Amino acid sequence: KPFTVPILTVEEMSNSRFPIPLEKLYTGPSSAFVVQPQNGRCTTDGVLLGTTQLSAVNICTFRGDVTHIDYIMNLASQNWNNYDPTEEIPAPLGTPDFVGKIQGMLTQTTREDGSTRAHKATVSTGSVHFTPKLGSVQYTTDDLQTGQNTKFTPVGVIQNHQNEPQQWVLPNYSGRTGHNVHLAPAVAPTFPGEQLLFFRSTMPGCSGYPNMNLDCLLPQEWVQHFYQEAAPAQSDVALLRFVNPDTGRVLFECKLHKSGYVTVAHTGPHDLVIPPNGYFRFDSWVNQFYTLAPMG
Amino acid sequence: KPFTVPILTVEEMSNSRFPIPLEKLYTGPSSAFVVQPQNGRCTTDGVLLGTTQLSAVNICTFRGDVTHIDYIMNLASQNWNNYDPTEEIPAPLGTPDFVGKIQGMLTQTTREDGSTRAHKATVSTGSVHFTPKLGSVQYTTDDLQTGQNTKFTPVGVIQNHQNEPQQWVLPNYSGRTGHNVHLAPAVAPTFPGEQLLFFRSTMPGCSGYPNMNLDCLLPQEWVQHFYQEAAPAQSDVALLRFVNPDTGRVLFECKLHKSGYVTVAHTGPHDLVIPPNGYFRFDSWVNQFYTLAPMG
Repeated sequence: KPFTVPILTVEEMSNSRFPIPLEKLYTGPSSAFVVQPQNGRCTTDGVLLGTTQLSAVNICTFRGDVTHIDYIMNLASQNWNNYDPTEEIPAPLGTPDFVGKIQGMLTQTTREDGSTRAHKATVSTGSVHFTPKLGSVQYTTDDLQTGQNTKFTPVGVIQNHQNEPQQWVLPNYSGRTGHNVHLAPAVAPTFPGEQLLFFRSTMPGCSGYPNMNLDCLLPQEWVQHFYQEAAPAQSDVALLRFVNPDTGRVLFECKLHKSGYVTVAHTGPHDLVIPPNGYFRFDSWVNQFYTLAPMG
Repeated sequence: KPFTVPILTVEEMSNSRFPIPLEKLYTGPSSAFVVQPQNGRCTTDGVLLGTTQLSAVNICTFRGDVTHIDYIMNLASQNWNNYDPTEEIPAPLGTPDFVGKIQGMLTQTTREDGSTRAHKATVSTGSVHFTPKLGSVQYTTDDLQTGQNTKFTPVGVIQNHQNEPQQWVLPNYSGRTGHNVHLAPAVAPTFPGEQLLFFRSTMPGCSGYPNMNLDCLLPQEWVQHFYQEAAPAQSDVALLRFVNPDTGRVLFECKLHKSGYVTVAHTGPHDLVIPPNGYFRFDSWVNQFYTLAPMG
C-alpha cells in the first residue's frame, strides 16, 4: 500500500498526549531531556507503541470504582470491564505519560436511582499512590458511594513557578512496586543539522503557575491514520513537505522516521510560523543520510 | 475512489455529539422525535453538514473572554481568534446540539504571571442567554479576570426524573434574536421494515437524575474518514455488514445512506448485542428498495 499522512491542518488536529487540540509546531534542543513519551507513539507502518490507544478523548481518563479514605479508584478498563495487569503494556492504554498534577472532575452514577454526583478532583502522577499498572490511582479530590462506577474526566494541570509539570519525566506506573515495563523507545534527533519537530498545545492550567506547554511527537490523527492504512515503510525515513494551499507553495520539509517521530533541520528553539491552512504532504521515502533544506 | 468505512470496533470509536467514547449500538422507534442532530453530520461522500467539525475533543467546548455579572463568555474561535457570525453554519462548529444543562469547568490563564484558575461551571442550552451563533454563552458557574482567555471544558450533564437532557431538541443558537440557520437535514427511516441504527454512549451525569444517554448518527471517526477519503456515492445507499473477526461471521447488515445516517431492518427497541471485536464493513452500493435481512 502507498504511504500517506492526513491532509489535516495543525489546528484541525489533536494532541496525542492530552485530550485537547494542537495549537502549534515547535522545535528546540533535545540533549538535556529524556523524551520517552508513551502516548502518541506509533510506527508509521501502523504499530502502536507504549500506552498509545486510538481515541483522542480517552487520553488521561480513568474509570472504575472508588473507596473513600483523599480517594482511591480501583481501575477498570475503558469499556468498564476488568483490568488486566497481565498485558505487555507500560500501563492502561491512554495513561498520562509525564509527572504532574492533573486537575479534573470525578463523576459517578448509582445504578439504582439514576442518581448522580460530581466533585472536583486532582491526581499527582508523581505520588507513590499513582499505580495505574497495578490497577489503582489516588485522587486528592479538592460524598462518593462505593461499588459504583466512577469516572475521571481530565481538564488541565494545576501546578517557585513553571516547575510542574515535568512533561519529559515518565511517572512510575507500578509506583514503588517496580520499574516501568514495555516502554516505547525514547526519541532523539541523530542526524547533524537536525532537531526534533514537536506538535504543541497548551494544557489549560487550573490553579497556580504550571508549565502549561505539552509537546507530542505525532498528532492523534496521524496515529489513527497509520493504524488504518498500515503503509509499508519502503524506507527508514519519509520526507515530508509542509505545503500551503493558499499560495500553493512549500514552506519547509521535515523527517518522519518510520519509528514515529518528526525531525527538522534546525538548531536552537523556534515557535514555528505557519499559515492556518498549511498541512503536511508525503513526497518520498529517503535514506537517513538525506540532509534537509534548512527550516525558516 | 472506492468507498470504505473504518475498521474500528464500536468501543474503539468516539461519539460525535459529546467528547466521550462510544459504548453501544442501539435502535428504536423514531416517529415521536425530531432527530435534527447538528454534530456528527457528514455526507458519506465527504461533506460536513450542520455544526460538524473534525475534532472529537472540541465537541461542546467554548473559548473566549468572560465578564462577571452568573458569567457571560464572549466567544472566540477554536484557534482563539475572532468569531465570525457571518459564516453559513448554524453556530460555531462543535456547539452542543440538544437542549440541556452541561456541567464542566472554566479555566483561564492571565497572560501576565502564568497565573491560572479553575472553577466549576454549568451552561443551559435552553436558557435564552445561550446565543452561540450571536457569539455569547452564559455559564451558571457553580474570581475571574476579564480580557483573559477563558476556556470551557465539558464533563457531563447535571439534570421529576429523567426529564433533561432533551437529546433530540435543538437549542436556539441565536436564542431569542432569531430562528436557526443552515441546519443539517433532519433524519427519519423511510423504508417499511427499517428503523434507525444509533451509536450510543452515556454522558456522565454530574449531579441529579439526568437522562445520560446520547445517540449519534455517525461515529466521529466515520466523519473523519469520509472527510479524508471523500469516496463518490456510486449509489444512494451503502450496504454495511457488521462482521466478527473472532468467528469470521456476519452478525447483521445495515444501511448507510449517503446522506449520513444508518438504518437497520428492525421494529421496536433493542440494545444491540455485539462482540467487542466486531466492526462494520462496506460490501456494496445498493438501491433504496433493497430490503435488509432482519436484525437479531
